[PDB]
Amino acid sequence: NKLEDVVIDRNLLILGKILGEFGSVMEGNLKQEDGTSLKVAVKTMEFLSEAACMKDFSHPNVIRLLGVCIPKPMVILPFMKYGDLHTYLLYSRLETGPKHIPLQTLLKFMVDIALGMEYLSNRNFLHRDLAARNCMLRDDMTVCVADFGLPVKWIAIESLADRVYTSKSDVWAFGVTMWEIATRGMTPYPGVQNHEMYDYLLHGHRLKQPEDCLDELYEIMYSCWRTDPLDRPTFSVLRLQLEKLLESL
Ligand SMILES: Nc1ncnc2c1ncn2[C@@H]1O[C@H](COP(=O)(O)OP(=O)(O)NP(=O)(O)O)[C@@H](O)[C@H]1O
Ligand SMILES: [Mg+2]
Repeated sequence: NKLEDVVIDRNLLILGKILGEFGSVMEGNLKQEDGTSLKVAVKTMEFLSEAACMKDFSHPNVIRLLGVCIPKPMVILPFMKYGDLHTYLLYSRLETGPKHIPLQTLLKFMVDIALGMEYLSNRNFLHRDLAARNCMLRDDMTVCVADFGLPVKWIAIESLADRVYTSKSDVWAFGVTMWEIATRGMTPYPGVQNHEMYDYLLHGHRLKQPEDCLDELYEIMYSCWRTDPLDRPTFSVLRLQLEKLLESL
């Protein structure tokens, strides 16, 4: 019963336009204890205990859950006016978009996500859906991890092979995300269809090194896709590797 804290009153929520189309995600206004209204995003879909757990997460690189409304469940998240990282990367290759993102900003995006994942990993919370599209830009342009908790080409081999999903599978997905950032938005594995992905990986193939990327960066990405999950580093290792790489630039 005490997990009533996470529940938000339906009349404090005003729903507006669709943002994207399991269920709908909408823009909205949440009335706060402050008297003020906050712009929110609202994803429709036990399940309050996990949401209460997620509500307690508090890190600059992890999206904060505001609460839930219900029997129709909706999760309240802060609206991020700058949107997802994937779209940002792609827009940056176009005029009227952001300017050309230099390597340093790209590496800083990877650090933000790795810090975000280090936090979640320390609390044994699996993300299970990490991709550039589920990484959000704050108003200060720091990145935060989103859409965790509740995509074939972000899924580790052992997880395609069996039902298994660990933090090392999240690590695999972080690797692919790093590649998404390095390539400024390419879909993983050009020329490989989704249904041939398990056989492709089983034969030892991985994402190829982007053209002008440092070997040092590719080394880091690659370590994320080692066949044995135990051979993959932790997020705390990755995080420090990317910090020292960025530092050396
Ligand atoms: N907190 C938020 N603030 C602003 N926009 C958001 C937020 N959360 C999601 N969106 C956007 O709403 C749209 C639909 O969301 P979503 O269902 O997460 O689609 P998606 O990008 O395919 N991610 P997923 O379905 O988790 O793989 C996307 O454009 C999101 O970037
Ligand atoms: Mg998403």
